[PDB]
Amino acid sequence: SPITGLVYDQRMMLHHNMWDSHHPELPQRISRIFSRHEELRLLSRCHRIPARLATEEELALCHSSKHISIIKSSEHMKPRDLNRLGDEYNSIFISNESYTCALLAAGSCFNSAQAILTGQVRNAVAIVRPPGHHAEKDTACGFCFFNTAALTARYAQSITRESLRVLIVDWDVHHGNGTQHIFEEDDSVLYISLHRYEDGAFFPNSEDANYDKVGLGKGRGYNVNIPWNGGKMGDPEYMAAFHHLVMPIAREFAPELVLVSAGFDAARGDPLGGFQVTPEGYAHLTHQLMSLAAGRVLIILEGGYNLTSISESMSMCTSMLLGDSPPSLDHLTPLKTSATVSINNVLRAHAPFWSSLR
Ligand SMILES: CCCCC(=O)N(CCCC)Cc1ccc(C(=O)NO)cc1
Ligand SMILES: [K+]
Ligand SMILES: [K+]
Ligand SMILES: [Zn+2]
Repeated sequence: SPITGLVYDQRMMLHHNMWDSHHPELPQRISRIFSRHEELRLLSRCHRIPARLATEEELALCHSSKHISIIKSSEHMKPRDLNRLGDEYNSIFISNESYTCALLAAGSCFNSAQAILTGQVRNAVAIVRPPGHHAEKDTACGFCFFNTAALTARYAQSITRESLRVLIVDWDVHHGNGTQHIFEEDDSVLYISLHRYEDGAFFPNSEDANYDKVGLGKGRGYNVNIPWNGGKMGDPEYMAAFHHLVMPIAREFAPELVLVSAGFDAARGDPLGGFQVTPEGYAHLTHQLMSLAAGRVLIILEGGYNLTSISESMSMCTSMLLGDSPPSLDHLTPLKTSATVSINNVLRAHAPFWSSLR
């Protein structure tokens, strides 16, 4: 009988915005998600995995010493220096606890990946903040200090073998620019992101997120960007992108571990997303991914800012991991026109690299 792991530690709530207590990357994101897991009796069904701090050596798997040093130094900064330092980055706020919280998010994911790979659990869910996928080797960005998901891929390889095949599926509504760049030349880590794009008119505002960035060097083919160019994208479009692109390429890659950069800011009612993926939609995406890697799937919270939407949606993913039957989902609504164009563009760009694409 498969076991699902869950990691959550309330200390990650201590990271906060000292100048706008209502900033959407709120401490209560993770406490609300946790409370919903309790209310729905999902937590009791999971094997509880402890949180830990990542070490500086583990952060060096993906991040420069200079970047680690500056964020580490924030732990001891006065408020005015914390405000100045955060303003040096694109969309970062920093408190004295931010470094420790970012370490806890990553270490929680390391312990979860270790639990999966050593067979203590089949799959796992990590209710963590601050998020990770915008963080670059050398810089913080977009509410993210260290790239939790990228680090976890490298940590996984470190405790198994260097060539362990890791799939990172990033379904946060924004492009994980950091994850793409860290693995852009790497054919051991397949990065697939779906994201609102709008010709660069959506954070992180760069053409790096377009469908024609397919990877570099021996990494060519191992970066798959599925960019959306409309709005009100929802279950039909995400289901179709998984059917035509994500699952065929993932099967051809044959990952041994699946990490999900699981932002829930493509969910209904999110001012930072504008999309309408339903909890049932997220369930179906999770369940499709469980078909890979002998079920070795780790779900990692990234963004997502409507407290009710992220709590319902992430709980539905945990329900899928636990083996519950996927809910009824509509399969008949026609796609938005732009979404057919996006999927077609990615298929044409990735035809050279993935023989099973049609
Ligand atoms: C101000 C420009 C319009 C909004 C914007 O671009 N912002 C918001 C700044 C504060 C809300 C930066 C941002 C947005 C989303 C994420 C995220 O959710 N990533 O996964 C990260 C960073
Ligand atoms: K994404
Ligand atoms: K890659
Ligand atoms: Zn996001």
